[PDB]
Amino acid sequence: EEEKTEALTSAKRYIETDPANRDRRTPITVVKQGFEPPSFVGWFLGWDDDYWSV
Amino acid sequence: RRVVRATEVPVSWESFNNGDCFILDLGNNIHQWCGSNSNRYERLKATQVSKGIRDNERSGRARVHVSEEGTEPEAMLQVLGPKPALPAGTEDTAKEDAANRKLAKLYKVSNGAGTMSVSLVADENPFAQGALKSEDCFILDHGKDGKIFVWKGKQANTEERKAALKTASDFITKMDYPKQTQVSVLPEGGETPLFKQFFKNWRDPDQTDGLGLSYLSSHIANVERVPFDAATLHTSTAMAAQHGMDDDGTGQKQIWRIEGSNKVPVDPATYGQFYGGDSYIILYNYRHGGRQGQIIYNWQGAQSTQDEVAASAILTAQLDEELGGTPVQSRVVQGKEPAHLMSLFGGKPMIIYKGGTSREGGQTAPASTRLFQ
Amino acid sequence: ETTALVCDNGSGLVKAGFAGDDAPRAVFPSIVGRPRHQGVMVGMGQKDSYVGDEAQSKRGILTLKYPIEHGIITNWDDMEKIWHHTFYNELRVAPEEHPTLLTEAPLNPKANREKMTQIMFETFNVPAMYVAIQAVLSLYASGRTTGIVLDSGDGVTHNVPIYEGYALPHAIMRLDLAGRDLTDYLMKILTERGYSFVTTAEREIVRDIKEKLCYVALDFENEMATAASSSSLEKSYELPDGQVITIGNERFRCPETLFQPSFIGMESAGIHETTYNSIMKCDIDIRKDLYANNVMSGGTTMYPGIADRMQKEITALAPSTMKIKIIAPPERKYSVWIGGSILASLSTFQQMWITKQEYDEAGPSIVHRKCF
Amino acid sequence: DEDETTALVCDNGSGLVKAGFAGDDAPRAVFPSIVGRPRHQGVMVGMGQKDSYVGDEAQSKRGILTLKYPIEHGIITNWDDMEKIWHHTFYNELRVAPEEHPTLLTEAPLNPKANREKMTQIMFETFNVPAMYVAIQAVLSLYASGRTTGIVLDSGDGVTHNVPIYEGYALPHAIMRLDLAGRDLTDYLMKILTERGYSFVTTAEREIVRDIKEKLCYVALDFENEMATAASSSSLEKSYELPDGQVITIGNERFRCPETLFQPSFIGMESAGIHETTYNSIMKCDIDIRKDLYANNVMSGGTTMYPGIADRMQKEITALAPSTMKIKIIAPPERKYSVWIGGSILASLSTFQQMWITKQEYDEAGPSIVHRKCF
Amino acid sequence: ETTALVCDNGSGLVKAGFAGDDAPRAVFPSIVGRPRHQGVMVGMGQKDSYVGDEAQSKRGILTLKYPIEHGIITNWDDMEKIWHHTFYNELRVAPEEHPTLLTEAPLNPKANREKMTQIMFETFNVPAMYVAIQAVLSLYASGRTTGIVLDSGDGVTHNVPIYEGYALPHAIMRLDLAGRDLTDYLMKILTERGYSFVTTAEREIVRDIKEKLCYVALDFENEMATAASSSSLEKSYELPDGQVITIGNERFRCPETLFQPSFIGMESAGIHETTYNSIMKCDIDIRKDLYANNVMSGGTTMYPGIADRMQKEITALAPSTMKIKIIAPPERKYSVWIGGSILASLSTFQQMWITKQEYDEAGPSIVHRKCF
Ligand SMILES: Nc1ncnc2c1ncn2[C@@H]1O[C@H](COP(=O)(O)OP(=O)(O)OP(=O)(O)O)[C@@H](O)[C@H]1O
Ligand SMILES: Nc1ncnc2c1ncn2[C@@H]1O[C@H](COP(=O)(O)OP(=O)(O)O)[C@@H](O)[C@H]1O
Ligand SMILES: Nc1ncnc2c1ncn2[C@@H]1O[C@H](COP(=O)(O)OP(=O)(O)O)[C@@H](O)[C@H]1O
Ligand SMILES: [Ca+2]
Ligand SMILES: [Ca+2]
Ligand SMILES: [Ca+2]
Ligand SMILES: [Ca+2]
Ligand SMILES: [Ca+2]
Ligand SMILES: [Ca+2]
Ligand SMILES: [Ca+2]
Repeated sequence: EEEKTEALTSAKRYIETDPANRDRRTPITVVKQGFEPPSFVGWFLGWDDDYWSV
Repeated sequence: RRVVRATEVPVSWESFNNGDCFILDLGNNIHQWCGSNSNRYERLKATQVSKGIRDNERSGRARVHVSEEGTEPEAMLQVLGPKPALPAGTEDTAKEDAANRKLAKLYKVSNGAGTMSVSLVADENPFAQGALKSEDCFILDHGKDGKIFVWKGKQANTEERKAALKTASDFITKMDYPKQTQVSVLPEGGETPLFKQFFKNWRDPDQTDGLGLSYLSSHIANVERVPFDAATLHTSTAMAAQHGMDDDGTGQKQIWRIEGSNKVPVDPATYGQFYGGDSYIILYNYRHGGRQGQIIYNWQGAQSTQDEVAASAILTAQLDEELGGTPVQSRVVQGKEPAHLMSLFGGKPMIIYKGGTSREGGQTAPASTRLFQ
Repeated sequence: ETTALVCDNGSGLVKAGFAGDDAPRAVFPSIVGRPRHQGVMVGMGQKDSYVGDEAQSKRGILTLKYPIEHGIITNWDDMEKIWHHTFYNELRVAPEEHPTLLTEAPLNPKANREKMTQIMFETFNVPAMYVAIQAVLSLYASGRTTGIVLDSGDGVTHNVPIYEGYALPHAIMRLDLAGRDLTDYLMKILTERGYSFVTTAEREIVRDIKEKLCYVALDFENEMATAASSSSLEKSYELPDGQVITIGNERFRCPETLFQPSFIGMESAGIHETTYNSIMKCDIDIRKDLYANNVMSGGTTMYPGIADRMQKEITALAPSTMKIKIIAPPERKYSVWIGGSILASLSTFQQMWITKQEYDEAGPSIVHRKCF
Repeated sequence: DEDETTALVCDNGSGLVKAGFAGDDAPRAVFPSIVGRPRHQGVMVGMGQKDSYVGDEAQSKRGILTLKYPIEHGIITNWDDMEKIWHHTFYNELRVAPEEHPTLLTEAPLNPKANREKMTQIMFETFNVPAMYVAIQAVLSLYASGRTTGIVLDSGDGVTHNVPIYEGYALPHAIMRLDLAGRDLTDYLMKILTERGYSFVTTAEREIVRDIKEKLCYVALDFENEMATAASSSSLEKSYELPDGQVITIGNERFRCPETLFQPSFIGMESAGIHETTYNSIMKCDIDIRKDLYANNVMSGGTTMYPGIADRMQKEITALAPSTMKIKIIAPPERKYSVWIGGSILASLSTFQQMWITKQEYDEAGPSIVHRKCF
Repeated sequence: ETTALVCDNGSGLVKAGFAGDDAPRAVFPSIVGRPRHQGVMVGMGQKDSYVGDEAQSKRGILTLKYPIEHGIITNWDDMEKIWHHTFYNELRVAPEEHPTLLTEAPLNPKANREKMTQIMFETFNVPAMYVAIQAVLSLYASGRTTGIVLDSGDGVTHNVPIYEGYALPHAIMRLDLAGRDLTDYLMKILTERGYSFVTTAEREIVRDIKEKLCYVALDFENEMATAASSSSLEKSYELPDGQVITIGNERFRCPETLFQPSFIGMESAGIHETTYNSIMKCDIDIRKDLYANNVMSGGTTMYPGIADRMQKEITALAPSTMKIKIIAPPERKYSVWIGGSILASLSTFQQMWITKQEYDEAGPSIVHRKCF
């Protein structure tokens, strides 16, 4: 969980420190394993739903 | 008994007794002989003086032997002769502790008062190591067996040193010492361990106090807890790219697929049409003028099993060695191809099918309805 | 048409089977057990020596001897008993019509190599044989050809860097510290809690305790402070006579001899310094992929947390621009056998076989020239 | 020289307690460490019938007592009886108050840790000593001989241990411990006396068999020739008188009993003998220091007091070692008390006063100070 | 009136003594040993750091470190321990009374020279000091003013051309293999006979084996053929614990790393053609006497047969219109000290000292303008 929280802070600091200025209120959305929205999934070439499930 | 001391005695069997301990020094070999009636403290002093003669006078270029009655080596019997009967030994009383207490006279030589001064520091040993001041020159006179030590300080003047040597030479003829008396000149940090025995608890500067600690010669990671800064991510985007793959990839290539335990060539109408559950080897020849050259790529599908990828690696190494070792290899998995490998087919896409060959099922039939991304 | 045999003879275990298969058929410990008590009941089934799992099942009344001590073979009659047991009793096959692939640790004395030939063509009369390096078989079993292999079993622990499918002989390093030494160290440090283990059967029990209840701490001093401050790390084990023992900090002190060899009194450095100096003795251009392909093999690399600790120690030693990937497959206990099984089953392999004819015209020196 | 001290040295071994003052040449109080309790019905009221007897007065009344050793193979098991023996040796033997004397204690290597914390706790809380220290017995045995380099085989009543020391530095990885000593030899002699028909079962009979072992047993130079000599003739038989006047005769049992030290398979132990234990202790030391460890074999403890054990020890190590090396074995006649003599040396050394575990260090650090200060 | 001191600081063997002597008074190895176990017998002379030949005596219970590696001082505090042991324990003199001559490696960095000057004048308080070069003192001890010097000790091998009594910096060439790497290669090639030498304590044993039993073969292939066929060159050595090892073809294979660096995986050139590469970098007119004066210096020139092999290898690839002669004095392991002892005792050297007051109003920078 400390990986999760300090990764949230690191993702925020990665947003403000980019050279091309972007929107400071760029939203951080937490995604769980096995429950992914299609917005996350659509960037992956060849998603398998039953990859992690044995 | 309490104040144990060493005294030089002439080298003969008649000088030996059974109630003391003896050290026979023969250069590179030192023999320690312990009497049967000798006690604990003079055995410990014999060990200490023998290790001092080894490690300080000879700098470790010696070997110390410890012996008792009946176990004398050939060296002691060769030097001293055949062994007579020993004339026993007196019990260790307190009068010879007082005799050992009166053996040395520590004198001072100093021009700190503006004039010549030879004065008595002490006549009662064990002396104090702190009494040896670093700005003066001291004299120890154990001249009964013929030893006079001139100890020089680091911050002593030259005329103090010459006066100390002159006074030590003057001690020869005044008190009527015998005509073999050695005047040993000793600087700070270079003291003879026959000089050291008259001092209460001599301390070398790099001694071990207590049990001590090991050095261990090897250490594990003890990195400090730094917070990580994320601005190094999008900045400093270093990249190496390719080193010799400058061609656009028309070339002349051969593609093999591994089935079971053997590779076969694929059909030449089907270059960029791979199976996801198979393993492939691609040999590629440079037509480019950069000294020609050959590339062997080892492509491994994601659905491919362990036997196929292991056989692909072994056949890749065998194909490298049977061409003389001139080509260089590049392991590649599905999804992680370089830009040069995608350019081998000449503007064609890489078609990846589903399924493949196996040792027990062979080639899988394709599905009726197929979807491609 | 004849199926070749693959027989990985380790210091602690023997993994034997047929080429082309995915798993070894016979896995059994390489011990020879002999009776030490007086037999009073006549007839029955008393034998002069017991080999393998039969010696494990009767180990209360047997003294147990390992033929292999720190990689080299000390007893050859017992090793012949091991080979006879794995041919005739385990695989139940006649070895005079099957070529046999054998494995060997690198920087071994040369006198073993012809001697392993000297039994195989004279007693069992194999048609062909081959000797392969264990590390290149482990690297082949991962599907890789360039990388560094840390092979750590029961006898030795060696780092081998391999480039283009050939090991570099000027950078192979050997460390005589493996699972038997960790077992002996765990026997030493279990006396602190009052448990005495001196018998070879008790050595087998402590080896089982080491397999079930040991792990590598990510940092040693903080874990020692945690074990001192509470009792959350304590675990219980049941001895076969029903006695229950409890171990605390000794769970993680026994793998730490891998990273700090001074616990058992060795001046030599740990496995991470051994990997770093093995990488540093290679050429400058090929150091990039040696750090990125760092596979692990053997049963001694099966502790929890060994890969994270190894990446932590290598990362502190390497330059920060380098990328470190410690590769720990779940099948790494049998990776030597899998690489040998795939390598023996190939159709292009049947000319590197050292057959009978060149052996008995060349003598016991053909193995030094055909097996590189 | 060395400065005067008022310390106490108490070698509390498995069989005997040897207590005395530091600086003396001999321990003042030597007595067996047993606690005796009566097992019969007391019908005569009066005359001070105690509930428990400790030390030499338990030996005088051993017929009507059951005797217990609190120390078994070096480990203290019954702490109440150990506290009783410590109270007896402080108050009834040395006749001193422990509040103004530092105490030096002895211990075998490779004991459990809890023995060391409980020794710390009963010395500091019950007796209120101002200082305390525990030391390894073989280090003291090498102190008594006057040497620095050597391997020490110390064999008492419960523990037989080999410790190698080069210069002042010990090698902990090469230390060997074997639970084969005078207890096991006494029990084996109790077993093999049944071959002649003499049955000894009780604890007082065990003390009688221990006296027989001390007064009659010896180590044969070679076993099989001595068996043939004992079988052929009757010159090796010797007699002993029991305290009720019965006379027994023993033959080969004189030398079969200490042979268990060289062949532990007589009592079912698969471990090797003391010669192989010494040889494998030398082999785990690295290659540069074997030559000095061969020539400085030091034997200490009461179990090393058989006649002929040094010659047999010489022959077996000479057989095991290569022929170019010279093997010398140091067996002083005072080796029964050499642990106490080395404790008397070490407590009086001027370097040692900065290593006492004081009272305030124990008060701030608990009983776990002993593993950071001692060894 | 006072006598100067000469101290040649080798990378593995330091030499010291008084000026005007035909031999160094003290030869002892430049090591610093530290204990690796705990000293439980207190009050019996345990030290935290054993320096020099004393550390060679009790080398089993110590870890050894070399303060000078590859001819250059790296660890400075240990070098102060070496110098303190040299002055106070070994030579038994006060440094305040005696001037001191030191020797340095060719192409020494300037900061090491300044730091040598600073610890020489501050810590020990010498009244005078001078720094010289290894190879020019070797050439002066040979009685020449022009020649090539092959100085090969324990750390590095230097080829230094000297013309008119001064070196040529553009042609001084450094080859980084010496007796340390020969010792390490001998530990490598004794493993096939079954002997293992891993720690720094028994590296000295392998160094003694290399010194007592090694030779340079005049031709390598026929020597290997006769070693393979017969057994007339196999000889035994007695390890100091009593075991006896035997060595065969490894007796001559271990000096051959100097002529073939590929035996240890080093891609550089052998010792014979790097002298050719140095002498081609010199001017065309001065090569006639430079070829004729082939001075060999250092301890690893003391193999038997190295001079004849060097004569053959230079004569093979130099042109046939000139004569090659190799000189090898019997005192060539002490020749730097002999040149320093001649240099310090001259009647023109008292003005070339760096006195204390010149360092006082000059700082640690006058060493460049005077030692030149
Ligand atoms: N007879 C010999 N045969 C072979 N090697 C020898 C012999 N005598 C000495 N050596 C080796 O020579 C080296 C020491 O030589 P030398 O004292 O000239 O070198 P150094 O001054 O310490 O080194 P460097 O000049 O590189 O700093 C050691 O490696 C030693 O093993
Ligand atoms: N789960 C485990 N955890 C820790 N160690 C293990 C585990 N399984 C096996 N080992 C160790 O691995 C060693 C054998 O490893 P392996 O290399 O497979 O056999 P060999 O060494 O005979 O080739 C044994 O000594 C055993 O102690
Ligand atoms: N003369 C002797 N011969 C053989 N054994 C002896 C002799 N004297 C004492 N012993 C044995 O020594 C053992 C105890 O010796 P010691 O080490 O002094 O006591 P502890 O073991 O209590 O320290 C006793 O068990 C006794 O059997
Ligand atoms: Ca006396
Ligand atoms: Ca003065
Ligand atoms: Ca497939
Ligand atoms: Ca290639
Ligand atoms: Ca293995
Ligand atoms: Ca004892
Ligand atoms: Ca030199």
